[PDB]
Amino acid sequence: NCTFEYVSFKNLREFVFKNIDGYFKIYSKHTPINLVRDLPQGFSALEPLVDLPIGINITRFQTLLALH
Amino acid sequence: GNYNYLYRKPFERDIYFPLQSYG
Ligand SMILES: *[C@@H]1O[C@H](CO)[C@@H](O[C@@H]2O[C@H](CO)[C@@H](O)[C@H](O)[C@H]2NC(C)=O)[C@H](O)[C@H]1NC(C)=O
Ligand SMILES: *[C@@H]1O[C@H](CO)[C@@H](O)[C@H](O)[C@H]1NC(C)=O
Repeated sequence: NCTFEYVSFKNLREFVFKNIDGYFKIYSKHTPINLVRDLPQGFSALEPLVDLPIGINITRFQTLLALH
Repeated sequence: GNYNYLYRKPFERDIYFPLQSYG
């Protein structure tokens, strides 16, 4: 039931997810860092990469980890 | 008769219980 389907430390990878009027929107950024321990105190703006017409009442999320 | 056509935020989808076939 892939009823909707779509295909396409030293760096900080950032994302923003929101879900409005049946569209799930993804913004993102990749940037280098020097504080290996934590988020940098400077400024940069994320930019849109995806918009998914998926129509789901999302209330929870989880994240996926690679195992050897 | 045909009973294959059925009813129960903007553009949300949702695939006693609210199933009603039209006749
Ligand atoms: C989206 O899903 C949530 C559950 O994750 C629904 O929220 C519940 O709604 C009932 C009434 O319909 C309440 O009694 C519960 O207390 C609600 N729980 C939470 C966590 O809010 C919600 O109604 C769904 N929305 C749509 C538009 O389908
Ligand atoms: C696919 O969706 C239909 C309802 O549209 C459901 O009856 C069926 O069990 C689903 N199958 C899978 C593998 O998701």
